[PDB]
Amino acid sequence: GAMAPSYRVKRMDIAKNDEECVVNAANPRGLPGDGVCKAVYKKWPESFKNSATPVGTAKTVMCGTYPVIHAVGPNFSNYTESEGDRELAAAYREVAKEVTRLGVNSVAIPLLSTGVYSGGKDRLTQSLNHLFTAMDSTDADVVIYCRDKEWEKKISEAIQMRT
Ligand SMILES: COc1ccc(C(=O)NCC(N)=O)cc1
Ligand SMILES: COc1ccc(C(=O)NCC(N)=O)cc1
Ligand SMILES: [Cl-]
Repeated sequence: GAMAPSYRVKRMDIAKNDEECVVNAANPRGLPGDGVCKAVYKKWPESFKNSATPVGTAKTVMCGTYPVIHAVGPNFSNYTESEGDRELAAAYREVAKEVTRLGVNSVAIPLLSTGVYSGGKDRLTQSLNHLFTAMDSTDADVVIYCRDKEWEKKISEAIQMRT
């Protein structure tokens, strides 16, 4: 584990992370996709061998020795608010289990069920709170990667608020 487990946020490409493993904002089918998923495919294409996994789950595939944890958040276009919220919480709980199993001291993580899986709603607070609920009991350093200036500030404030 990290000596003093922390949360940090950066606004940059998660494919250029400085952590011991990465979480992909994957689709259920292991397709290259667009956005974060496509950046992850371009950087670690070998990690998309049998990466397909259902909504609300996480499936780790090695690229060399670098673990890619494919986490499938619900697409709120398709899910009800109630069912989508349940599946989004579940995906993050599966990420925490994989991060623990891998024995890593750090993980790069994007906010799941945002952007094209958001159903046209700002889900920063909903997604980040489910991330915290799952990761708080882990001792990995967590580095959250985002792609929005207003989000970077809010995530940073939310981290600093808990101390
Ligand atoms: C390729 O990774 C990234 C990483 C971050 C961004 C981003 O912050 N866009 C919004 C802005 N430029 O205000 C875009 C792409
Ligand atoms: C009002 O609807 C939305 C819908 C989606 C977003 C969103 O996820 N932004 C961050 C990103 N990285 O794409 C923000 C607002
Ligand atoms: Cl997404």
